[PDB]
Order: sequence, then C-alpha cells, then structure tokens
Amino acid sequence: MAKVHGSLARAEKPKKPKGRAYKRLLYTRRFVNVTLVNGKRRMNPGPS
Amino acid sequence: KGIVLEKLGIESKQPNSAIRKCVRVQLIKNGKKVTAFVPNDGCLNFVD
Amino acid sequence: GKPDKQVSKLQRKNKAKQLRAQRILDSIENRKLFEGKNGAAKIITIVPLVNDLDPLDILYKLLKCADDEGIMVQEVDSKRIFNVHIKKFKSNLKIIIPDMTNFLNILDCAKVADFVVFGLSGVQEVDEEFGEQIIRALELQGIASYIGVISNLSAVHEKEKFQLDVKQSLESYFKHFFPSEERVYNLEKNSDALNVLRTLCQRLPRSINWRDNRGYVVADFVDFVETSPDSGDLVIEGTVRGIGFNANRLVHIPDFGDFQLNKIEKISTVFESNMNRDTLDEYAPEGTEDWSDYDEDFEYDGLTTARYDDHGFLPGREQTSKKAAVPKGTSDYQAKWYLDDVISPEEEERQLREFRDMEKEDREFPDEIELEPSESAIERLKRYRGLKNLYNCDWQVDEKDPSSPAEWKRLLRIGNYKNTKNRIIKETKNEAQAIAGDRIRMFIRFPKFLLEKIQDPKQLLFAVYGLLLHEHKNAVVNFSLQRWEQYDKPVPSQEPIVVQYGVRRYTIQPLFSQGSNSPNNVHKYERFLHPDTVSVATCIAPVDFTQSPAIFFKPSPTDAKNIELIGHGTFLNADHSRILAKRAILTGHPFRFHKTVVTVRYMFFRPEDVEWFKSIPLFTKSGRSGFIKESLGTHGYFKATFDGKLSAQDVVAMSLYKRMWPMPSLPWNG
Amino acid sequence: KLDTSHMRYLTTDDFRVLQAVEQGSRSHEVVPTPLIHQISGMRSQSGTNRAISDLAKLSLISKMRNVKYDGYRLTYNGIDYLALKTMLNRDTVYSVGNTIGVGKESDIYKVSDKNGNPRVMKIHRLGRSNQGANWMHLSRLAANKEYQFMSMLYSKGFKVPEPFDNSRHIVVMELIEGYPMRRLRKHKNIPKLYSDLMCFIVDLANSGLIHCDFNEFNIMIKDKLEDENDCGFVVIDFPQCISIQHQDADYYFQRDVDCIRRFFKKKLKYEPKPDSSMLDTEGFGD
Repeated sequence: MAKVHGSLARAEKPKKPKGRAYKRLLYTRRFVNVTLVNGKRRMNPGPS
Repeated sequence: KGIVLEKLGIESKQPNSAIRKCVRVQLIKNGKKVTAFVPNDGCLNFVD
Repeated sequence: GKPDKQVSKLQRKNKAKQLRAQRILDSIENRKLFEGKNGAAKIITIVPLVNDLDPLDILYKLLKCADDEGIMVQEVDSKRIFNVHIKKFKSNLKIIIPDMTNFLNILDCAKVADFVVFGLSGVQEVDEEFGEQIIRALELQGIASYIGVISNLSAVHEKEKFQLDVKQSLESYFKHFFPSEERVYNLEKNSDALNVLRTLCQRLPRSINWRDNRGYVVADFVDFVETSPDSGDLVIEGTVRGIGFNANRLVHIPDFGDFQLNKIEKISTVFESNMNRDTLDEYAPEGTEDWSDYDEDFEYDGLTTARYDDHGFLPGREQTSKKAAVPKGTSDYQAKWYLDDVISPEEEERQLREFRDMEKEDREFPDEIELEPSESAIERLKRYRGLKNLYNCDWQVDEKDPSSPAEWKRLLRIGNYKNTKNRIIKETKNEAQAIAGDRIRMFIRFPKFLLEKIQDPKQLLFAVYGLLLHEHKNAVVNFSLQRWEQYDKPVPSQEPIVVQYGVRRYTIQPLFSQGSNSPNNVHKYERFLHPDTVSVATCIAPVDFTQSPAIFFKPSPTDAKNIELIGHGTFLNADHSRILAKRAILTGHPFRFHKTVVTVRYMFFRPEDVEWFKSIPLFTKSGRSGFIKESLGTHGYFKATFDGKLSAQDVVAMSLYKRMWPMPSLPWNG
Repeated sequence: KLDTSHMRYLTTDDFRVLQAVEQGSRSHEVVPTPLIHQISGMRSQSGTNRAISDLAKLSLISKMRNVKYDGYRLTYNGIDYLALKTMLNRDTVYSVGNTIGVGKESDIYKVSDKNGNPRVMKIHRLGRSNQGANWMHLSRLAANKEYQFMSMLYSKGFKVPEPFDNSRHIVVMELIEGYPMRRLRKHKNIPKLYSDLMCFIVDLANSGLIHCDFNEFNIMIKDKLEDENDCGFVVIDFPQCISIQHQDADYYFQRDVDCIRRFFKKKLKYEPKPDSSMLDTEGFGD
C-alpha cells in the first residue's frame, strides 16, 4: 500500500534467483534431477 | 470516458444467474448512453 | 412514413461546427465565474503535510514569482486569509492558511476550497499518523482540484543530481493518493512556480457534489446588529459560490448550528424572508399528524406461547379446573386424580479489553445466549418473536412498543429518497434568488450569547453553508460504513460516535447491520462492526439530500489531532422502512440418538419452557433443520426430529428475534 | 403414506420448484432437469437444484436417468403437499394429524383451521405406488366428483357433511360429533329416528339417487345436546350411489330399506308398522 517518502535510494522465506540463474534452476528441476512420479513427469504435486 | 448515469442491478438468468452489478454510463463525446461491466468488484464500493 | 437520410459533406461539416460552437459557448459560460477583474473568488487553501514547514513561505514563493513585493510585505504583519489579485493573468485569488494545530480546522478549510495545495518536505518524511491522515480524510470528505508542491528541496545537497531524487520519490508517494497528477512541482525553480501560479489563475476547478448543490459563502467581514436584547442579526459580507442561497431556506454554520435567514442584499437588490420560512424545529409537528394509524399494538402479556402464530401451532386453551383435596399431605398426582369432572485510564482499559473480548467472542459464537437453571426462559424471552424465515415473514415498521422512542411518530417520513432528492434539488436550482458569483450581505437571526466564540474572519475561516428543504428535520437515516485503514479496534453499535456529513457533525449511537437486500426490508442487528466488509449504520438524525460522504470518528484528546478516525462512507438513505431484528440464539447439545428421534440436552431446564417454544424451528450449524416433539424429563430434556442424521458434535439451536429501535442524535461542537 | 410434518421444512422456493415440476409433468411425461430450470422462473442452479435436493430427500420427487434422458417423477407426497400448499394459501387448513377412516380409495384424517374449528380430510388414493397418469388423474377426478355430490347434498338440505374445499384429490369437510349404528346402544325416540331415516331415502330417490349401500357403519349420528338429546343423521355415500335410471335401481333401494328395518329390528327391537316404501312410488316421486 503506502511506501513512505523514503524511496530515496541515493545518499521471510529464501528468494528465487532472477534472469539466467532461474532458467538454470529449471534445467535441473526437469532434466538433470528428473522426478518420475507414477509413470509421468509430475509438476506441482502436494502429498501423493 | 463517460459519467455513470445509474448503478444497475440487472439480473441475467440462464444458464448462470448473474446478479449483474453493471452500470448505465453516458459517454462524454456522444452524449450516448451505454451499459457497462465493472469487473472483479463484489460490493461496488468503487463506483458510485 | 418519413424517408431516409443521406448526409452530405456540408451537412456533416455544419452539424460538427454547430456542436463545437455550442460546446465553446457553454465552456465560456462555465468559465465566466472567474472573470478576474470584478467577479471572481478562487479559493486556494495551503496544506503542508509536515510539522517543520511554513505555509506563509509557500505563499511567499508563489507571490514573489508574481514580482509583487508589496502584497507580500502587507501580509506578514497580521493576516491568514488574503484577497490577492494577480495582474499577470488577471485573476482574483483568495488564499487560506489553516490552524495546523486543529485537524478539523484543516478539514473545514479545504472543504470549502476550489483548490488544495499540498506542501511537501524534502527533508522530513510525511507522518504516518498525522499528515497521511490529512491526505486520506481530505480525500474522503471531498476535494476539488489538488496540486503537489515542494519548498524544502534546497535543504538537501546543492547539486541538482540529488535533489531530483527526492523530487521523484515524492512524486511516486504523491501519485499513490492522487493519481490524477504525476508532477510534484518545485517552487525553488522559477519556472515551476510561475507554472503553478499560472494554473491556479487560469485552470478551471472541478466540482465537489454536495458542497456545490447547496451553495456556500466564505465570509470576509462579519458584523453584528442589535435588534432585541437577547438576539440580533449577524451580517455577513461574502461572495456566493455554488448553487446559491434562498431567503426561506436555512443556513448552517459549522460549530454553531442551523439558523434561519432574515434578510439578504446583493452588491455585484433586497430580498427578505417572508411566510415561506423554513422553521427552527427538528421534529416537525406535522410528523405527529402523519403517523396517525397505529397498526399493531400486540399484547405479549396475552400469550401462552411464543409470538409466531403465523407459522406455528394453534391457540391451545388450558381451562384450569382446580379443586382442593383434603387428605393431609398428598402429591399433586393423587390430587390430579380425585376431583376430575367431565361434561479514567483504568476504566477505559478494563472496559475496552472487555469489548475486544466480547467482539472476538461474537465472531467465534455469534448471537448465542446462556440461560441459567434458575432463569425462567419464557419470561427472559417473553417479548421476543420466532420467525421461520427472517426475510420472508411479515415484520412491520408501524408497530407500537414501550421500547420504541417517544419521537418515532414525529419523524420526517419521506416516501422515496431518490426522487425527493432530485425534486428538491431542482426546486432549489429554480428558486435561487442569489446565484453563484454574487457579492452578498447576509442578515441572519442569531442568539446574542454565542457572539463570544465568533473569531475574526481574517485569522480564522468563516464559512456559511446552505441547507435544503426539511434538512433541519430529523429522520431515520442509513449510512454506508467502512472501516478506516489500519484500524483493528472494536466498535459496538450503541456507543457515541461523531459523524461528519456535509459540513455538519452529529454524535451518533448507530445500529450496525448488513445492507443485504431483503424483500421485507428486515436486516440482522450486528452488535459489532464487521472487520472486513461494508456495513450499514442506522439512526435518528437530520436528513441530507445530496448523499454527502460521511466521516466517522471519536474525539481522542491524547493524539496530536484530537480525533480518532474510526470509519468512513456515505449518507445512503432517508428510510424508516428498514427494521432491525436483534437475533438471539439458544444453544443445546444433542444427547442421545435413535434412527429418527434425537434426545437433546441443556437448552432448557423446565418442561413448560419447552412447551412455550414448541413451534419454533431448530437449526443446526451443520446446516440441518428440525422441530421439537415433547419434553422428556423434569429437567428440560427434549425429544426432536430432524432433516439429516446428527452426531454429538453438532449444535441444535433456536433463533428468536426482537425489534431494535434507532436512537436520537445531538449536534457536536468544538 | 402421508407424513404431513415434513411440509413445514420447505420454503417459498422449494414450493416454487415443486409447482414447476407440477406444471412440467402435466405437460410432458418425465420432466427433465432443464425443463425444471427454465420453467421454474428462478435465478440459477443454486435455488432450483437446492430445492430439488430438498424435495428428493423428503421423497417428493424421484430422479429418472434413463440412458442420458435425465428427468424427474412427482410422487404422491408431492401432489399431497401441493394441494395442501394451495389450501395453506386459501386459508382452509392450518394443522393435521389423527387418522379415523382408512378407506380403499379414500384416507380420512382429522385437521384444523386458523380459528381452531375441527374438520376432516378425505384424500383419494387410487392404487396405493406405481404412478402413471391415470392414478393421480382419476384420484383428482374422484375427489372432484365426491365434492360436487357433497355440495349438492348440503345445498338441498340433506344431513350430509358440509363440503368446505376440494384441493385436487383431497377434500376438506366438516367434523361431525357423531357415532355410527355400531357404537350406538339405545335411543330415546327410535320410531322418530326411523321415520327420519326412511323419509331421507324417500327424498334421495326424489332427487334421483339411490345410495346402494346404506348400512350400519355408513350412518353417523351427531349429538348436539346432552340434556335434551338432539340427534342428526349423517350419511357417507357417493361413489356407491346409483342413479334412478340404472337397470338395477330397484333391489338397491329396497336393500337400503330392508337394511334400515333389519337393524332397527335387531339392535333397538323396533319393527316398522307402516309398510316400507317401494321403488315404484319413488320412481314416480322424481
């Protein structure tokens, strides 16, 4: 909502990397460290 | 741009009853009345 | 019938040229209110949002960039309100600087303006508890054209490279509340100052609905004339803006009240109030004559069962033939079988803790009652009702009750608000003797003893507001009510809460309900304000016919601003038809289970009590219906039938209802 | 059978939807789901499906999913509660519950009104259920018939229960503080009561009717006072009635009379001195 005047630049859980880095993450989330669940590639599962 | 003439409670029945929270607006450049949707707003506390 | 159309080049060009010539004419007419040579009065109010900031300085900049040292020097000596005519653009400005120690004085200042300038600090970040609230509250009550301007920018680094940073961060802060603008102007530079002055002079100020539809005069000179020893005539020299004033209509003056007019003179004719005078009385004596047919005067003393006769059992008659058997010492049973014939900080803290506790209790357990064994349930709820569907059955508005307020008859019963509003506003527009842009002597009748509080029109703003028909007359009003940001605190529905709508402020003990539309106009009485959604606040207060935005607050002496801003919203309806039923839930545990009949425990403690509530439906928060059968023991256990199969984890409940009445309101001053 | 209680579980909306199925089954055989959605004049699936769930749970409707042909089936309870709802609207019945009279094509309960005046409810069950059109239709026509006969019986002075209302196959009538010829032990003026019961069959064959079955359990006798002993001879007989033109009216009439005299001979030991009225005199009397 209201960030106070102090947006003057000059004078929680872990974050996700941005840009290139993020893609890297995905490349290993899907191809270096493959997770084969129930005979399929499951993305976003809870308890199974 | 237009100016809200009247807050409309249209009711549109089948197959799904919309408690149509819509508006009668009159366009500034034509003086021409029109009906218009006001999305994502449950209470219409935004548009008087 | 009629043939068709084939518009030519010429026809087209002409219709265009006419449309645009008309547009231009109308625009000139609408831009003639500020003919800066004789008939103009552009009110600019200067509002700094930072403690360590001087408004006099902000003005100094704006008028030093007009190259007029005299008009600056002549103001330092002794003034706070100025009549400054700029020759560069030919314009008549009126500058107002508020008492920045009084919050409500700030609001009063801006709420009359055509323009609101905001002072911003390059050094000090705006306060979350004060200046921010200035922004929001101004914004809610109504603002015409606003501007964002700075003065402290030179106080930072001398190199522009760092100043522009501050400027832009301020721009993105200011954009948040006021997206209409994207440029916070810097007075340090001659260009921006010349430009903001330029705008104030030239640019036409937008309209604020409620203030423009009832007229207003900012007073320059206020004199008093003695007529009678105990009362006289306040004379007020000022220019009319808005819709204008009529001699017959009343005039409000903030922190003074509503008064009636005696004479009005123009100096750009003489009009005097005649026989069509609006009178200085709340409850009109014609309101007593309007509510003459009292329809339901039901006697709850003449009841053997709960009032629910519309959907319940039948009037059971119990003719008691009691004869006395004379064996010494004998049960009521033997006797029933012998003569049978057939034919201050501590207080606030403790109380407030208790209110928070009761509110959270009201969230976890809504409207439930806890009956004691000694408590006769019948008596304790004897006045209540027990309707099946709260939005279907036939509650009525015209019912007579000892709990109803004495004044209830004497109230202004407008049939239709939407239409009455329009009709009366058109009346006021047509019957306006004194239009906008007129200089006026206003002769108002006035009780002498209040002359002590009246200040000087140059050090303090003195505004004179118009009222419409019957606006002095009380009525049953419904407000829209929404909580102020960052306000978790509890607010019950009977405590005094000051309300500002229009310019008028009345302390109110408002009944809170949910404005959910009902076919019988009957709404649940919510003891505490809902923490998430828009609610409705109903009470007996004077009418408003322009749907003014309302500010709800509770005067707190400790805070800088001597005001705790509770909530906001709008004047919705002048309606009496809204009835409010206090619900009352009775709770009971389903003891034992048979394949169709459930024995229920701890909801009564006498069998006669169970008799009394037989017809009343039973609902379970598991979402299931049912009814009672008969009383088991001499302890109030009762057998019951239901819609589905219920376990010992469910709660069987009763809903009983009572009429809740709006409460009288008194004006608020100081 | 009939469980009147459950009716006070339904709202305006559930009756609305049940009515819609009533207009939709008298137009088409098995009313599908969209028919009920569109005819009901409702807002959404919310109200209609919730209503139908209520009706189906409370056995007022049955779900027929015949190879993609989804539809619904109004049970007898539905018709019952629609007649009863029509009467709740016409301010004729307010409470129900006491069964005296389990006939074959008629059920007799004890009811009440707004004012507390006791009455009786004769619903008609043809076939009691494998519901087609004919069962419900002919029960409806049955109570129409019997109510019209009843109205013509009250109108012309006969001591027959005053017909108050005919909600479809259901009929609201007057409760009569009476006792049948079985429960009756003795009378103060048996010849006068016989004279009455014969004059009645005379006037009935004068109207054009011959109530073929005029037995002991048929004739109710209402007492009005206990000091002065005032009697009233009520008679329940309408679908068994046989007009005065039918080929077999003769031995029907004379069976009625022979039964009157045989009971008056056995229970009260009172034989009639004047000769019994034959069919011929009453064949000229009409």
